Amino acid sequence: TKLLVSLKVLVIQLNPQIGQVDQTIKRTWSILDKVTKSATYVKPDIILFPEFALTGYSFHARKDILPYVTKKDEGPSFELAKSISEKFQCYTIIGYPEEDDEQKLYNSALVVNPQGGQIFNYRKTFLYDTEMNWDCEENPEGFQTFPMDFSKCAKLSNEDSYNRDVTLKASIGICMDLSPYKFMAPFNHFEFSSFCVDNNVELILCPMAWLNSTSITDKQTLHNNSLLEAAKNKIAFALKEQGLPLAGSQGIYQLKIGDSQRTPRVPSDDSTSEYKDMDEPDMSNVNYWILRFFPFLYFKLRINWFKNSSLIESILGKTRMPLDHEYYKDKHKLLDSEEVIKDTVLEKTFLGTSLGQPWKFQGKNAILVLANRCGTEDGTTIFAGSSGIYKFNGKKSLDSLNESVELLGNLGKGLEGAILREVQFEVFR
Repeated sequence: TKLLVSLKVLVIQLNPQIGQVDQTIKRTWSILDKVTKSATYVKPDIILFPEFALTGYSFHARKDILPYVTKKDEGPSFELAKSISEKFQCYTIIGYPEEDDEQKLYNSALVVNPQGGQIFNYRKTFLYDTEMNWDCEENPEGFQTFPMDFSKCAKLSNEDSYNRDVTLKASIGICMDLSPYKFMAPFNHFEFSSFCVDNNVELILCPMAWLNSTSITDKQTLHNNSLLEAAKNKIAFALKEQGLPLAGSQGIYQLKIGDSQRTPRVPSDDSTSEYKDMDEPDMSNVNYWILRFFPFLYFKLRINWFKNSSLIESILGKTRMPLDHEYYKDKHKLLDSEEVIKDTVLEKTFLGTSLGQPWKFQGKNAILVLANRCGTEDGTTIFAGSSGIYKFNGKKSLDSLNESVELLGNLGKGLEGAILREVQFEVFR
């Protein structure tokens, strides 16, 4: 029934800029070379890249992004992922701009197996403001799940070596997917992480292009020629004081290969959002990210929610996706009916509580992998970097101080690089 798993996870962090695709690919191979020659190197089972890993992110018009979109099985991103997976006998996931046969555009992440074949293609479900510039499409399928077959990565309790295979249940969420829909939905919906708990996902993968707080996100301040020129000054000063060009760091690689140094548990304040110390993570965003996975976190007040049955209506009333989403446009889908209660309903959760248990994830394990880009674009937007690997142990605050999540390691906020962690956990079969 119980099956211990050992998994080796490699995350790549990049600073891509528009019109530098070949230079970005070359720096990638440069990083991978330094990983192999590391003192404590081990062959990874899986490798994760950020959102739009090779192309840059801030496209202003459809005509600007068109020179870089590709098919899911064609182009520089696919060929790079194919070359990498065949060389390491591993899974590789990379974010890229996609075009289909009907000339429609998506923000996507493709999956390539250890045999060099593309087994999956996920499309972004919750869109960001920038996507509207080139008329990006929402995923018609909403959030999705897929299996991943790992070889010789598991063992029984009394066994001594990992000589057993294991198929894990995985899911990909891209950047905005972790946020409330359109920044208008209720915060406590936790759409993506709820989906992951409901469907019993064991491995969560998140390519990202997530912003540091000092970024300029104001409609009034970005459209006024006088306000914007004055607004950029702060950002321009922030990077000059770090001894970096406005576009941020490139070609100087931070490596954390095989070490077991874990990220310190720290609360958020008015200092943790500052763009300083490029080799250290943005702990404001790290705390925020953990918060968006609330259903996986231990919370004392759940027992009161369960005993008082104050969430039954929410659990039963909750739909699979937001009603105005692409999901229902072309989908299509109660205590009063004569229909019976299906297994699906008993798997449903809200705020981590199900109909049968106060905390559904209690006693389970799951691994979270975030690959976020670094650097800067347009002199207005600062990406937060800080890629990392996390473990939800499911044992008995709303940040990194919560010991039901383990912070296995993070990269810094401002440097390109890579981190490898050998992750141990357990599943039930």
